[PDB]
Amino acid sequence: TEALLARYRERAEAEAKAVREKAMARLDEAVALVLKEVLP
Amino acid sequence: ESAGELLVATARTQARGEVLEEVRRRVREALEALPQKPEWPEVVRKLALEALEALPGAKALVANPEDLPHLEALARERGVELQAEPALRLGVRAVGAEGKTQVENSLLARLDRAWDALSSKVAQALWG
Amino acid sequence: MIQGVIQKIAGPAVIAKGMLGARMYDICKVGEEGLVGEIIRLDGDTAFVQVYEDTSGLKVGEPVVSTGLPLAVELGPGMLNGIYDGIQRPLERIREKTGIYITRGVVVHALDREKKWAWTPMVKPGDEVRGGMVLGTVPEFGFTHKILVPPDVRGRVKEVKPAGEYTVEEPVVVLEDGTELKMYHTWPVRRARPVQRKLDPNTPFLTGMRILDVLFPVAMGGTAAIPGPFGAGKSVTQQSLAKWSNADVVVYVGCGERGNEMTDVLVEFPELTDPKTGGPLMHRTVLIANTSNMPVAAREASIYVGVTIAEYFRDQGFSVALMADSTSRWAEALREISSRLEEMPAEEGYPPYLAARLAAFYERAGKVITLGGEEGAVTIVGAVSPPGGDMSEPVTQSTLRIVGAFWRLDASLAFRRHFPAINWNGSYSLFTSALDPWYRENVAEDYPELRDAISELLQREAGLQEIVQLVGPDALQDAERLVIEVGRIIREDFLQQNAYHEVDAYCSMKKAYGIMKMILAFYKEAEAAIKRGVSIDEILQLPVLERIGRARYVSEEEFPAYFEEAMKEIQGAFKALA
Amino acid sequence: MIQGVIQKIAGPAVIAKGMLGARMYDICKVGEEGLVGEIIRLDGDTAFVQVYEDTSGLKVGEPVVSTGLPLAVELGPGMLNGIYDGIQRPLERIREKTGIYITRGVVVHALDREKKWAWTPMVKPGDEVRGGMVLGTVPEFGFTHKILVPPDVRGRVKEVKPAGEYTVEEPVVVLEDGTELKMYHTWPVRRARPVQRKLDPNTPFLTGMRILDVLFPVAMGGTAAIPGPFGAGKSVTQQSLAKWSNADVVVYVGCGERGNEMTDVLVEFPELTDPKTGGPLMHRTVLIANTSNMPVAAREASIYVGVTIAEYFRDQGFSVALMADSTSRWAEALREISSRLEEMPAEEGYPPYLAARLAAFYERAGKVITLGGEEGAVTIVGAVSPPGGDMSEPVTQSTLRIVGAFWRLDASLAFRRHFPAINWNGSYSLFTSALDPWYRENVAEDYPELRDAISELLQREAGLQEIVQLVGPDALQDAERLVIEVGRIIREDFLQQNAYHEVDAYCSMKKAYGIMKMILAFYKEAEAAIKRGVSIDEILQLPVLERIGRARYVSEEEFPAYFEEAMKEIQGAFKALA
Amino acid sequence: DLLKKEYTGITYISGPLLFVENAKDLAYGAIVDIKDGTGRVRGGQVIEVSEEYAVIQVFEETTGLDLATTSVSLVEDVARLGVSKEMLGRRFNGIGKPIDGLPPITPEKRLPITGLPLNPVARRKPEQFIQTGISTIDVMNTLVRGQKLPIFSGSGLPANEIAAQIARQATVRPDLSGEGEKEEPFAVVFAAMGITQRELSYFIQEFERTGALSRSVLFLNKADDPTIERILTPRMALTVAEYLAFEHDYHVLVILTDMTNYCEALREIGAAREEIPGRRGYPGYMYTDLATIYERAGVVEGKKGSVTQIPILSMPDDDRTHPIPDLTGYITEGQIQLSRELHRKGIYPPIDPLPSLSRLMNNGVGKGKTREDHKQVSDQLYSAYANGVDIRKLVAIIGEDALTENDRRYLQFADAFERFFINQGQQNRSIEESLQIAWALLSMLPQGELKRISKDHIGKYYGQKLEEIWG
Ligand SMILES: Nc1ncnc2c1ncn2[C@@H]1O[C@H](COP(=O)(O)OP(=O)(O)OP(O)(O)=S)[C@@H](O)[C@H]1O
Ligand SMILES: Nc1ncnc2c1ncn2[C@@H]1O[C@H](COP(=O)(O)OP(=O)(O)O)[C@@H](O)[C@H]1O
Ligand SMILES: [Mg+2]
Ligand SMILES: [Mg+2]
Repeated sequence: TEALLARYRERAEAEAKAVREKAMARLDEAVALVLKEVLP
Repeated sequence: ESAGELLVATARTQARGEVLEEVRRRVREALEALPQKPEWPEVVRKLALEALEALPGAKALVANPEDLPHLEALARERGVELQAEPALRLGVRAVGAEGKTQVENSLLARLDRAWDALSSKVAQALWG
Repeated sequence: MIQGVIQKIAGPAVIAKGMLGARMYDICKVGEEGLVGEIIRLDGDTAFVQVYEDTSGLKVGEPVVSTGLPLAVELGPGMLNGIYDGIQRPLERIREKTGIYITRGVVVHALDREKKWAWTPMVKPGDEVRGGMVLGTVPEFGFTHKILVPPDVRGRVKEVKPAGEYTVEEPVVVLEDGTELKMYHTWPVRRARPVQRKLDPNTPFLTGMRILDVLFPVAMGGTAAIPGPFGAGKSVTQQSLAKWSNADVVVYVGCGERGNEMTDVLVEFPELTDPKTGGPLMHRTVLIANTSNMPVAAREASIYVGVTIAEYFRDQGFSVALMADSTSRWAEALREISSRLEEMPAEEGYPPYLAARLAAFYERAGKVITLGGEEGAVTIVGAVSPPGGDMSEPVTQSTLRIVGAFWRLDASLAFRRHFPAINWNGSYSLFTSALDPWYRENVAEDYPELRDAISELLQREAGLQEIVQLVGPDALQDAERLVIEVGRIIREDFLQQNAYHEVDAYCSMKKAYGIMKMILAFYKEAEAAIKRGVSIDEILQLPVLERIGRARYVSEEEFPAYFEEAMKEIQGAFKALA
Repeated sequence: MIQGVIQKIAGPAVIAKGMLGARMYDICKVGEEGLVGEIIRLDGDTAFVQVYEDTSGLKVGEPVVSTGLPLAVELGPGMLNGIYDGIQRPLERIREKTGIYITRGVVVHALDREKKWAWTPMVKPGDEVRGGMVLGTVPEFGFTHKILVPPDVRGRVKEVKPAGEYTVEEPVVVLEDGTELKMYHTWPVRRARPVQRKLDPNTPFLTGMRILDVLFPVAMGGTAAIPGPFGAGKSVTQQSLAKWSNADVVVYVGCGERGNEMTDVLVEFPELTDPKTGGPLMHRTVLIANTSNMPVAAREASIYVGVTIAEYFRDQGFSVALMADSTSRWAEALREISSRLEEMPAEEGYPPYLAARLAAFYERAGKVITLGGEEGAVTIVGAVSPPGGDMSEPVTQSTLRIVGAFWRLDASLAFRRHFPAINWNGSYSLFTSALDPWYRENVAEDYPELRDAISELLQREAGLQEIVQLVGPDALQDAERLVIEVGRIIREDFLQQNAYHEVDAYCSMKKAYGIMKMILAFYKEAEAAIKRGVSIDEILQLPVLERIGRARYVSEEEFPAYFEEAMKEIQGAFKALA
Repeated sequence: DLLKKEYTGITYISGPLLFVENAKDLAYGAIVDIKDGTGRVRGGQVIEVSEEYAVIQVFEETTGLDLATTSVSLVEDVARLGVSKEMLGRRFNGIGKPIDGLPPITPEKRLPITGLPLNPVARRKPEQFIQTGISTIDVMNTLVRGQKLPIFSGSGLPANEIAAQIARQATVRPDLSGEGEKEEPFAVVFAAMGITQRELSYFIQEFERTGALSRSVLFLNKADDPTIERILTPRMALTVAEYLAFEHDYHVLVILTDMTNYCEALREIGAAREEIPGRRGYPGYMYTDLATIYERAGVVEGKKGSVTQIPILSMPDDDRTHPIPDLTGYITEGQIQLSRELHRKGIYPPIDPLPSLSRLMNNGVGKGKTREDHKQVSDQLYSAYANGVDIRKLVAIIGEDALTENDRRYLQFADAFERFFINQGQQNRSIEESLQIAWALLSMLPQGELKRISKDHIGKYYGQKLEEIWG
């Protein structure tokens, strides 16, 4: 049976979309932190 | 049965890596715009000071010709030769007294040298 | 170009000063004669050059010029049916230009620059190409020689030669980047040619010899080692593999051995017939000959050139069998070079990195998916020459740790002229279990069972032979004597194989299967007869035993009828007795 | 205090410069972290320092400071029940200070400065005192720890503190010269502590092992060596000696061996009981642990620290047992240091002074009269780890010439899981003659005769084993087969001893004497039966053989009744049959 | 730290070494980047630093380097590896770089690859019994959790198959030990030094079949890969293993598939430095170097995690006295030696118990852990098998028909032992099944000859026949 495989791949793409959406929230904050740390 | 969770783990890892790569390219683009900043002479002077104090007895200092005038006073004060090289676009390089030991303080070098240490903080800020 | 002068000469090693900027492992022209050498150590303003030619008569202060490129081989049409030296110089051209003696400093192209090739393209303008992709095909000797993009070249095709005959120097494909692609390309001998993926070998490399093809098989992508003392039969086995194997292309590397062997190949192979193509046998063979009296440093170059040529022919989709006739000579050359370098030696004077070099050489074999999407394989059979037959010497032990097959030859069998003289007790193969699915579909469904039965009989005979020798054959039981006789029959009728016999030289899998089936049937019938009171000495006088003994001399096309009649006679010799 | 800077760093070796006036074998602070080091070569303005800690991360130019003093240990109350590293650092404090990993640069006193001790003075002001005299007493774990004068201190007591609780740093005694005597003093580990006289060893070091205490005894002041290949069981025998010996104080040195052995000692010993004191076994044991992955230079330091602590406890009148878990590791550390020194090695790469170092270490043991006029002894049992079991290696050969006892281990016995696996043929002891009066007085008036009879029986069995392996055991006569079987019975029932058994782990002299007497009586009566016409095969199935075999599993307090009834059974089983 | 201190002026390149002068700021043991005129960046580590010049060992090959354009720059003063829990399903090369195509690990911590020695006080005694499913291991050479049990093998011996079988069959028996943690299966850290494509493919196929790749960390240095990376591969593998076990309570099993290649790389580095050699040219510090790898396993008090090491090495001429197996046996806690004569008989696994040993066996066996008769049965089996081997040696000279009855019984026991106890194939055997088979073999001998077993155990278990174990 491959129904569990289809469920697993749907879960994988859903988790990828969710993690991308979560990362989109603090993208500018991470950029600002990187610029602050790198600059002397 | 396990192949599905391999797929899930690989998808999550690939998405996280792509997000980190997007962060890296965005910070690179932001960092490359520093020549237009009014404080660009200040930051280039600070990094040149760091390079000079990290290399005692530097024979010469090498930087971009547009970046050259911003460091003339510091070079005169420290008594170090000042040279121009368009290849080094946004950094300061010292030749060293013997010509063998060289120190480089480019912003891109600092970025891709500290990215490994900053990855954990970036990930914890993005999700954690 | 970086250029300096000679500072020191000591054997095959030359130290050149003024070489600041020369890169490691680059090719240097040493002296006014332009001798080919390779840098192996940089120090200050000097460089340590390993000369691949004779250094006698050189003088301090002669110029040294660094070409800036590593030892590379020209890969393209024209290598087949030819013979090359250690650094890929055609010995035929050298003979035509110099005579019967090989003088140093001869400059000849690896591929003939004047021969025309029937070029026919496969790419079109605007096509996207990558490393290893096929540009077109060229007929060489019935083989379809595919012109491959160099592995590091990538771009978009702009211009293609329409058709006709062109030399290897003619640029057949020009990319939009301005790169001109010819029929040939250069590849460093020390860099393994990249592949898309490596596959598990599952097809046997049919050597044509019964013992190797049955008891200790080697897969298509496998690696085998055949060490033994002098006179054991290494060279004969290598030549039998070259003549009778099912490989598409055969690459023979005569590293530091007799020239007469190369002459024998060059004389016999053109008169022989290719077992697969049906044409001349020499048309599928490439010889890299570096005899023992040739410069010692060139042995390593010969080995690398041979393995790189084998990899290149693999990249076209062929199955290539590479034989290194003696890797111990390469080890000795490495030892001499290290001695000139004054490095700290490992055990028995060899350099400590000999194992690494052997592993790198043997790892280039295997069944792979080529960069062009085709399947190819390289089989490496490397012979070792341990001093005095001592298998504990470093070269043999280092080879044992990597190869998947170990064809150990015995001096005792060679003295008695029991050939191929493979010591079946000390030999082993790790490909036996992987090839069983192929055997069950291509030779017989019960072939593994028969092979296991034969091996078990050999083991029992070996175990009982110690008792027989220590106490006496007359003190053993009837069944034990029958086991001894069956083991002797196997040894003298199935394991033995005359390479110089016009029929026994090659033996198909079907013929060996039939022979061992007959042997097992005779063994079962003799066991049944002994269990019903029939004396063993009466059994040993049957003419069926003679028929089984001479079965191996029957030709392949005649063999099935002989096998059927011999099975019928095996049944009859004990049914008539009742 | 002499300054300096680092010039070269190469592994555990650091070369300083600007260190004029630095003395050989002084303690140095290497780097800004103050890593402990020792000067081993002076060369002009440069000093060669071996570092007792890891040198990773160090930089050229970091300061090097010489303390001006050699490696010294703090000798006083607080060493018992504790575990130390090679530099005498308490590992419990290191654990609670830095966690589960040992970080370099940790500084902590060997003796706890916080713990208070019950001072009990026994000297009075105005008394003239010499080095080695007992100033007072302090209870530690039931032991009476005597506060000794430093060996090189003379004077007259001016003031003495009253009885009470004080720390080790309190100046309990102040002399008329103004010098202050504390509860502890320092001593260079490479200088032997002086003694008034050295006595002849007349009492045995009872190890609790039948073979070691009977066939190859070691005196109380003697030295023994137990070499063998890995897996032979020298560590188990050393742990058994630590558990069961009659020594007052046991000093165990884990020189460059597995840390799990030290962990097992740390965990299991507190749950055991002292064979004489009745308290915990760990209360009499001092551990100097320098595991395999600890710095190499610390192994020699650990060996010297252990021997100095043993000598100090001897100076208080105790009988001290010192076990060096491996001296071959110390030899390997010396070899590595020499390799970093670039000096000409001796045979097998060891430095030439290895034999001198071993002799100096082994000659610090012995039964002596202390400077205070009391009696004390140190017993050294050093294990050796020859490469590949080769007893001809330099360390084992140099150990042969200085030890009084040699307990050779056999890998063949260890493979058969027969323990202690002592090779009787290759073992010897030089203390047998001197210990005879003690055996007569304390064990039995005929104990030496029984021991010699057992040794002669073993010699006869060994001298018949060649005939046994030549023609078989059945081909021998009944008397010779009886000798062989009696030797086998001895090997199985008296020499064999299970260290992990709840009862067989320890065996007193009386039990071994009883077993030997039973074996001798059985052998004599079996020989009489053989002369009487009785066959050997019914002798080998007598029920009393089970009693003989199981005698070693009988408890110590129940043994005498078992022994006397076994003697009665032995005489009956031969007299009654007639 | 943030600025690129760059060194030129290379003065000597030869083999695995590279000399750079005026490199005073390069700390000992530091990691450096070597960039040539092409722009390709190699790796390197400082092994000796002076006021005049520093000696750097090069990981990759030295092809293409020249003294005019080569440049050396500092990376970090201490060789550190970025570890994280996300490595549990990733593959890395010999120097920790990903090779599966996934993005690099985001590091939670940066631990030194050399590590630190475990404090003996902080250690706790390893006493948890691991059931490997192999009779010759479970019964006679018991492997406990946290043990160092290398496999001593030869050229053609199936060490890799045995290692894969152990990895896929290893499990604790909490029910026998009166515990109910039901701990999740072992995490596997696989380090490959000079592995061939055949063995690597076999290991990958086995791990895919058993599904253990999702919880496996792979450090693969292949035979065609640079030889100097074998110096760092075990260090990084054990750094990851220690991190996981002692910071996340994982039960880590570490497999070092070929320590002979590691010793060869060590010998090459030492010979390039003209170090004083030990036996057969190996460096004198090889014992300490191997110890710094082996002693990183074990169990720590107050922590639930554990590290179990199963190194694999090939004795060159089946030589147990070779320096590599000798040092390994001196460091590790026993060994599982493979037998070529047993292998030629078709017996798998070809483990001969006589040279095999388990030092920590007695800690994890006995009443309350596996069974009361385990140790005595093991001792009796060892004694009886040794007797059978001796009788074989005797009949090799005097003939079989001249024996007594008990000698024939011992030969029969040895034959049946080799055929049934040692030879089990790929089947997974419980400890109870192995003990039952061992008792069936011991029952072939008379009750009075079992001198090493207590009377109670004999009365409880003696009697069963071989044909009664299976149909
Ligand atoms: N399979 C074979 N069948 C028949 N004759 C054989 C066979 N193998 C070897 N011989 C004979 O043995 C001789 C020696 O064989 P070679 O292969 O030349 O030995 P070799 O070991 O390869 O040579 P060297 O000295 O080791 S490089 C041949 O000339 C044949 O006469
Ligand atoms: N007297 C003994 N009684 C029981 N077992 C022993 C004895 N001596 C050694 N052994 C066994 O020998 C094995 C290895 O012993 P060990 O001393 O640790 O090795 P080594 O001495 O070479 O360091 C262990 O399994 C241990 O149980
Ligand atoms: Mg030959
Ligand atoms: Mg030990």
